[PDB]
Amino acid sequence: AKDVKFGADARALMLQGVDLLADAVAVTMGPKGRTVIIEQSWGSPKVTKDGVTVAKSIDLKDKYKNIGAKLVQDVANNTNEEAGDGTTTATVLARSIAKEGFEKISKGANPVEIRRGVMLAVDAVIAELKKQSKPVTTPEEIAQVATISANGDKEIGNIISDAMKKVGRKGVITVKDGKTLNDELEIIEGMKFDRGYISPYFINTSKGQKCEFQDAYVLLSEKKISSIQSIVPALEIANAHRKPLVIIAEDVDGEALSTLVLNRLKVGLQVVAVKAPGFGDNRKNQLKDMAIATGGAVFGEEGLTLNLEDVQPHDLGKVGEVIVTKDDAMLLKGKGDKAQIEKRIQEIIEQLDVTTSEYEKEKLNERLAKLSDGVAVLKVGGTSDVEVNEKKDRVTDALNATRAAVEEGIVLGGGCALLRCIPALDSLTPANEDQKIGIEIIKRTLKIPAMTIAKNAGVEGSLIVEKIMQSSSEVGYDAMAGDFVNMVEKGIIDPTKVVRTALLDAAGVASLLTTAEVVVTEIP
Amino acid sequence: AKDVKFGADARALMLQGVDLLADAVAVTMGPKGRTVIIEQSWGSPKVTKDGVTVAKSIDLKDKYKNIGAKLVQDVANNTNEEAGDGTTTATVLARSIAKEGFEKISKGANPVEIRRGVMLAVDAVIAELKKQSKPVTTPEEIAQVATISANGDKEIGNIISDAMKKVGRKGVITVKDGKTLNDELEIIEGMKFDRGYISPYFINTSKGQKCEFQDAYVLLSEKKISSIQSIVPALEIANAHRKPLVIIAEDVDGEALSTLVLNRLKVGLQVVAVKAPGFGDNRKNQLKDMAIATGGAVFGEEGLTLNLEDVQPHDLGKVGEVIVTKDDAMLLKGKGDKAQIEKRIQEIIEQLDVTTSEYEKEKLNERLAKLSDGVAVLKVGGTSDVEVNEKKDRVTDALNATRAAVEEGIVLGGGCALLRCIPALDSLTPANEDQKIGIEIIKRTLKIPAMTIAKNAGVEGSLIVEKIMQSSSEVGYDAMAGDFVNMVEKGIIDPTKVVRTALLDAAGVASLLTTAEVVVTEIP
Amino acid sequence: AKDVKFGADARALMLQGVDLLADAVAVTMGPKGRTVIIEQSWGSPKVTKDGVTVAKSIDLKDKYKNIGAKLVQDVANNTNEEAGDGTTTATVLARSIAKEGFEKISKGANPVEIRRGVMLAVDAVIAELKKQSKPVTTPEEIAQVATISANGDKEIGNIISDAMKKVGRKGVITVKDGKTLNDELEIIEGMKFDRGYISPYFINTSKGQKCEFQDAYVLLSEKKISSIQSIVPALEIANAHRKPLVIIAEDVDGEALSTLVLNRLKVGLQVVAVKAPGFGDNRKNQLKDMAIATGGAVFGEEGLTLNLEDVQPHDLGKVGEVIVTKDDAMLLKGKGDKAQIEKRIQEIIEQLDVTTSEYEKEKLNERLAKLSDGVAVLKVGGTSDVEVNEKKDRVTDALNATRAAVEEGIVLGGGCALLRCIPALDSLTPANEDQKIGIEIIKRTLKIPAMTIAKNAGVEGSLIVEKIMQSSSEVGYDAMAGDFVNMVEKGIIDPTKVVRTALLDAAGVASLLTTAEVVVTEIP
Repeated sequence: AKDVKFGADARALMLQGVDLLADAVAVTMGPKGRTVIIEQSWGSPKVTKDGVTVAKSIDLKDKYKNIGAKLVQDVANNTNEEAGDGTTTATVLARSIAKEGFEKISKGANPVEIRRGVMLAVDAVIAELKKQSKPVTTPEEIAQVATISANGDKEIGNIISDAMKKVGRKGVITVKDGKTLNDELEIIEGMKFDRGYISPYFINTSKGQKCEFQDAYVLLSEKKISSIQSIVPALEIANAHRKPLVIIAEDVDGEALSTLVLNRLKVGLQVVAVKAPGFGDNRKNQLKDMAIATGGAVFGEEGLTLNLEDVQPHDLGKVGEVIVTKDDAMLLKGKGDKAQIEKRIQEIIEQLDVTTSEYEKEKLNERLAKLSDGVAVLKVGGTSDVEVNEKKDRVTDALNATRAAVEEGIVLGGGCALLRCIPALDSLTPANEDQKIGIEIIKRTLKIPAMTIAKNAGVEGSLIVEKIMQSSSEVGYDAMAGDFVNMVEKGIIDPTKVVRTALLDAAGVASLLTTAEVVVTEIP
Repeated sequence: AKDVKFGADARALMLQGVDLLADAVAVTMGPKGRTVIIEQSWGSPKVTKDGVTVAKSIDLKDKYKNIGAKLVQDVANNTNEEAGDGTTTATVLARSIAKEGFEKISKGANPVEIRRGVMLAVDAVIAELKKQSKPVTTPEEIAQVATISANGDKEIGNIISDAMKKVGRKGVITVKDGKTLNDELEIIEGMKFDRGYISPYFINTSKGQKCEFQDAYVLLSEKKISSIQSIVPALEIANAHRKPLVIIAEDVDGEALSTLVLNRLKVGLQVVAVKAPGFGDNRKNQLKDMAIATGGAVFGEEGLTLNLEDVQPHDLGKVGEVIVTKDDAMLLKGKGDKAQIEKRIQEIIEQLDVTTSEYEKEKLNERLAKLSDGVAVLKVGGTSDVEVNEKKDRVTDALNATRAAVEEGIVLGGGCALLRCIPALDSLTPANEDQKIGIEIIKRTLKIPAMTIAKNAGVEGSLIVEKIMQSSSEVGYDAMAGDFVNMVEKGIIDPTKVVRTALLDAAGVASLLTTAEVVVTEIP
Repeated sequence: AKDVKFGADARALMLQGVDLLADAVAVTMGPKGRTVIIEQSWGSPKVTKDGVTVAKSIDLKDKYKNIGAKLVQDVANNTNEEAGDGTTTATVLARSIAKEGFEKISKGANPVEIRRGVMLAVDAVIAELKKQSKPVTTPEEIAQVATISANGDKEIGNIISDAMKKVGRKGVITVKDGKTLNDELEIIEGMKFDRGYISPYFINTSKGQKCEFQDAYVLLSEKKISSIQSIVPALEIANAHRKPLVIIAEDVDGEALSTLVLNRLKVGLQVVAVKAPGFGDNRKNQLKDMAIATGGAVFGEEGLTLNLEDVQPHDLGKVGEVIVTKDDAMLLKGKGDKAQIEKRIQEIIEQLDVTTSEYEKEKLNERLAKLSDGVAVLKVGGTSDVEVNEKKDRVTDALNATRAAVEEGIVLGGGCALLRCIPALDSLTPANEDQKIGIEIIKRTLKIPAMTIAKNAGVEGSLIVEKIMQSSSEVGYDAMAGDFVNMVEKGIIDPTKVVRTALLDAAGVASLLTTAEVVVTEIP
């Protein structure tokens, strides 16, 4: 029996929910963070200090307060999916925009013009941020940024920069445990394609939300798997060939989905279920390209009249491991046959010399790359399944941060970037009156991240923000030390992609909370 | 133990229920709509901005308030079934008539004469609307209306107008995903008949409430399927011929209904269950016409002594796909044999030259069309299962809007059409006194849609309505821009069929709520 | 633990229950009726406007109020079973007699003399009504009454009068769907006998509370079916001959009853269970007459030594369809052999020439008719399973109304008949004092139907009744128009059978409520 609450009532309750969540996440922000003890049903309390687990763990009771929390959770954690940082920045900015917006609307404003002005200011700030971003291109500044991302370490930074030089920034790098003492890298052959899970229960290792495997044979199709009878002679050669074979054909027609959850969940099957890597004419070429690289053929609809129903283990595919993340898949160590690989590379490099549109050119260049070059596996060693299993996580975080930095440059860390985007954009023209109110709201919640990063350390945040504002254009407060230092000298930076994405998601979700206009909730 | 409430008590409670529903739907009306966050039991909140999902999602608790909501839900959503728009307009008009009617009756009126006067005014307004409707016939204005319906887009408008020119307005157009980049159309052979689901669980794809399939063989009868023993040798050649065969004979005698729900629901059968396309002598001819077009014969009662009990896969039917909507069915790609098709077309075109009544003439001309012409499948491409799967929905909405416009013309959009039907019809003669009260009620709730479309944008609705009323006969307010512009110039239109249908359904359901006269409800 | 309430307490509570029911049914009375929204557990509200469904749907909670409602429900709805109309008139008259009776008894009266006087007045009014009834005999006035019963329609009236002329008023007429456009009639061979259901779960089509079938073979006995072992070799030739054979022998000995509910309910058997058509010596002749007409023989106890235990499909019976209503059964299309039919007709017409008593004469004349003449099936067509399936219901209602009118004539409609029986019968002699009180009660609740039919339309009922009372002897108010018109001219009539039956049932149930004298009810 749905319960329906109109206008400012629903907005007030949703804002209380998001207020609780942002209170509990803004604590663990900055370098001088703070612990937060999230109790666990069975076991010891988890003592964490990062803003993603706190947010995932909070979920209130009142249903108009759980909506406020759930909206920001979804938006911020999808920014986290996009790249790793700023799930806290997004949440705190969203709360600070939504609360001030609700306050101004309660004084008789127009919650369409408020949104219009806020989005005007947000787009202006994104432009100014891209104007102030300092890029990172040369393989030396790449090393410097990798070192800074790895908390001053040099070996991790050196190895990351070395791999980036070896495989090109727009390449593939993966991290694996090393059966040695010190770390090394070894370019191998293989590729990855941007298709992920179809079911969150398909994962193999509950650690890290991933699904890892080992040596396997491949089988692909250009047509959707329409039945489970098409999959009965699929696990047939699975246990009958000592290889957990791989099938990545196309979307499985629902029945196979629940069927395979039944036949792996609590049973433990070892096949794969990933979608098709592209669309249309290029997708068929990519399916046959994976087939030719690994050894087999596409079992769809073709002129050779091949069909997957027959269990043919003949020449499926020589792969290494398959690692299906949430939104990516990686086929490693493909050594089907040497002739076909160089042959297809020749074919692609020939068809490149055809002077076609800037869509087909790039869409075939991607196949060229995926078949010519290869991943750069990063074997990280240690003394220990603690030393290694920790240095792996640290180097993975450093790799993600430096790769996110490479694209859009870097800006001042510590939440001072938006603090520099403030003073440039008092040059906005507000049409209405409430557009100016939206601009004021953004100009007031632009110095929230720096304020909370300072207040977590302990010094009063207003004084620090004012000092930074009246400081130079490169001197920003440093919470780890306690004095205002620099960007180039002190080396505390944030990739621009993270700052921009956090600002965009905060603006979007705060607007959706500032003009709600009945919410409808079920009665408990 | 039924609970019984008499007279104005039941009407008051039902009106409170409809007041809540119309409050929650009138928010999302017009171009400058508003979000509404309908929470979901398992998952994230759904943030919607259209008035159909809100209405379907609301259902109250008090049983005399749930009736008020349920009546308007049913009526408005069947207008939505009839054509796509104005489920919000109907609901808001119905609430505005019912509330004012209850108020006038509470001052000692006669709730039969009130209804009589209201229906007088409604019929007058329908007449005036048809008087002011501007038709769309020439293939250029068709393109203009298609573009306007597709939000200014030209390629979608051009393709819609092109298909309409190719297949004739009173033809068949369908939309399918395109395995390419840009869109195209390809007239194929096939037809559709106006028979739908017999069970809402027969659907295949839960998306869009449809039941799609692929290549199949056909089998039809002129006599009802009286048993399930008649259907035991029906799925026999289903799994034994690799074609999910099609059976559209006549109504299945109940036992087969629940049986097939048991044998597909949680099992997954792939046959069809659609009724007969017509009535009597013509229906037999149509059944045999589908049979001759596809390849087989009608398995009913005839002189050739054929019966469906024998599993004869001999010459059933060469069809393409079958797509059973809620209230329509479409048999595509019929290539049974070339001789029989042209032969039967010759037979029909010969029997046309017989000078019969204007019933048999049209009833045979429909068969002539369904066998001579064919559908115009619209292959829409894109870059992507997001680009395509979105452009498909946009082009489907544009197609429905332009087809609904073709029939009865177009009128001024933005809810100004009824605002133009007001001033013409102060020339009504009310017999009683309460007939004049009904006329006043309609003349006051005729400018509700424009008022709410303006108030959603934000400007006070009374001033806008008054300005429009004292404006010209073609200048209407435009909420997307904010200034009064036009109909021909600005290009904001509403098909007449939608406005008229919304008005009729509002009048009907509001009358039924204005003279309720005990309602009987179960005790919880 | 029974709860026992004595005297005026139980009568007061039962009267409150009947007051609620009559309030809710009296609303939907007359031509200008009123809707009543009876909610349904699963689905949309049912918006009805007839007084039978309202009454069947009401059932209160308090057990001394549910008895008051249940008594009038039973009595009125059995009048409805007898003929179709006046389930509302009976209920309203019963409430108006019982309430006034309770009021007079509460002033110290004698609730035996009250009943005596009331029944005196009721019998007087029945006599006066039969005195004023105008018969309908000639085949032209039959057509006029059929047209009036079909709401002015002429084709329905013409077809009804035509069938009545063809088959004789005391004949058989049935209505079936027509596989054509316009309607027609076709006298066929067959008969019906007055025996119905033995179990309300034996029905086949839940629509209309009937049990319809198709071609079948017959088997009858003169002795009761004493076992289910006698029925094991009965469904044997049921599925083994492709005919759902018919067995109408005699009452089945209980075990077969629950057994056949088990073997059809949720299973779906297709045999029949109807009792014997008569009593004794004539019943045996009728059983063998059905046997000779259809083809077989009676499987009871005889000189030929035949018994049903053997499965003999030899010469059972050539029937058409069997349609078992609640209290009737119809065996259609009997073509066993031509010789035996005319032979038995000759035998009956010979034994007619024997000059016997006026009991055997009629009891054999009925067999003569059932074997010589036949039903007149009425094939009604339409454009459509809506046009037909509605015209069928309209023609069925018209047929029932005209047949009920043929027997006892017709009187003024609109509830003015009793209003004409009032003034004639102030010439009654009351013995006691309370007999005069009963007479006054009837003379005051005789003008209740006209008053409520007027008040439903809207004009104050007292003025209309007084105007009619001081009007002529043929001018009665007309609610559809609004002016006093006529009986012969305006053509608004009610069959006398309905008025008389409604009055009798109202009197009976009101008396039973006016002298209750403890009721005993279970504790919840």
